[PDB]
Amino acid sequence: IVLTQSPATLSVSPGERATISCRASQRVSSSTYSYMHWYQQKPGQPPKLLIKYASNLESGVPARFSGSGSGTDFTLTISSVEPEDFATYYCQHSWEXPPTFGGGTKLEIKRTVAAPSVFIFPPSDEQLKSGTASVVCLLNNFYPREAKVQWKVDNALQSGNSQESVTEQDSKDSTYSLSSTLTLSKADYEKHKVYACEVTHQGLSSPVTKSFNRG
Amino acid sequence: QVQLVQSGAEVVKPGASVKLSCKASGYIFTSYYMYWVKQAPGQGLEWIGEINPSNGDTNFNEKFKSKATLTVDKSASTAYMELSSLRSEDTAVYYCTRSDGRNDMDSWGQGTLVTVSSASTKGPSVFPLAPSSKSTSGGTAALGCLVKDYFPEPVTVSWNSGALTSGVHTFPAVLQSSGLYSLSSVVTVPSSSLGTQTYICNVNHKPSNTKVDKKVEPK
Repeated sequence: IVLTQSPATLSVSPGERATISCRASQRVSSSTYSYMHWYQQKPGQPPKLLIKYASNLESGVPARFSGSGSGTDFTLTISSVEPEDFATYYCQHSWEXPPTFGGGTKLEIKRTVAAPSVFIFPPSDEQLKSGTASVVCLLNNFYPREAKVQWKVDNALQSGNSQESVTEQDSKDSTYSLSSTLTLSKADYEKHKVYACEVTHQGLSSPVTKSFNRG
Repeated sequence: QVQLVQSGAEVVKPGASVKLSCKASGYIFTSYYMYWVKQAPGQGLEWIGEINPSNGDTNFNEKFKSKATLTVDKSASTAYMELSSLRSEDTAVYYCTRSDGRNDMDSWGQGTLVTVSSASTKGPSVFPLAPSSKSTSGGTAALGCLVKDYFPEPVTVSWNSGALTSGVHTFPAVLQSSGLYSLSSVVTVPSSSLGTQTYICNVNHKPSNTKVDKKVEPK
C-alpha cells in the first residue's frame, strides 16, 4: 500500500487552522474501523503517536489535534496552531503486511520579521595552542531565514575558509539562528589585526558589523 | 513510564555487520510486539520487521528479510537487530518501537544512527566560546562550546547536565574539508549573572566513547 501525503509543506500562522491529507492507494478501513495512524516528528526526535485508528487522540496529546476520514482519504487537523507544532507529520496504515508510511508534510510557522542579534567569538587560547583559529559569528533569533554573512579581515572580504549552519525553526518563537565559522591556521590568523562579521538581513536597514582586534 | 533506550551510534565498515540493542523498561517486555523502523537521512520511514518477545516469532518486510535478523533477551528486557552486509544505502537512523496490537506504534526509542563508511571514528576536541564584551546584546550574553573534528555523526550537547535548555541552539553539523564534522552549541543568558551562574557544556560522541564537560567562563 502506498500512502500519499499532501501538501508537501504547509505554512501556517499560530492561532489558525491547519489541515493535512493522507491518501491510501487502496482501502484501509473495514466496515466499522479505519487502520490509519498519525505521528509528529520534531527535529532530532523520534516520531510521536498523535492519533490512532483515524480519529482516537493518543492520551497526553493536546486537544487541538483531531483526525478523520474513512476508506482511502484521511485528514489530520490542528484547530488552532501553536508554534510548538513546527514538525513533520506522517501517516501510517496497519491494514496489511507490511505497514507503510506516507512521505510526510512539513509544517512551517509564519511569524513577524525579527532582525538577528549578532555576537562574535575570537578563538580560544586553548585552540590557538593546537595550531588552529576558529572565529565564530552568531546570528541569533531572526526571521525570515534569508541572511547573508561576510567575513572581512583587515577590511578585506574573505573568499573561502568559512562554513555556515542554520537551525530549524524554534519551537517556542519560530525564529532561526545561524553560525558562521572562519577557520585559519594560527600563522595565518596572527598576520592580521581586525576580524569582522558583516550581517545583512531584511529586519536591518543596513548591514551590521561585529568585530574585534586580535589580542 | 514506558521507555525504550537504544544503543549508541556507530560507524560500520561496508560489508560488515552491526548489532543494535533496544532496552525496554516500565512495562512487561513480553506483552508487546517490538518493531524496528528505518529512516534514511532526509528520507521517510520504512518498517523493517517485527519480533514477538514472548516466543521469538518474527516477521519481516520482504525488502529487509535478507538484511535484518531479530532477537530478544527476555531477562535483560532487550531486543536486538543485526544488520548484515552493510552498504551505503544502509546509512540511516534505525528505531525500535513497541506495538501493542500490530496496528499503531505507541512508544519509540531515540534512534541509532548507523554510518556505513571506510573512514575511522574520531572523537571531537571541545573549546569554549567565552562570553566577552563582543558577545553581548541588550542585557544578554551569548556563550558556547565549539565541538570540532569528529566522525561519524552525531555529537550531542547538553548544558548543566540538562538543566539549561532555554535559549540553547546546537547547530546542525557541518562537513569540513577534512571529511570530519564540526558544530557549535550556544546559549544566551542574562549578562547580569555572568559572575554568579555556572555554564558547563556536556559533549557526548558515542561512536568514539568520548565525553567532555567544559566549564565556560567569562573572558
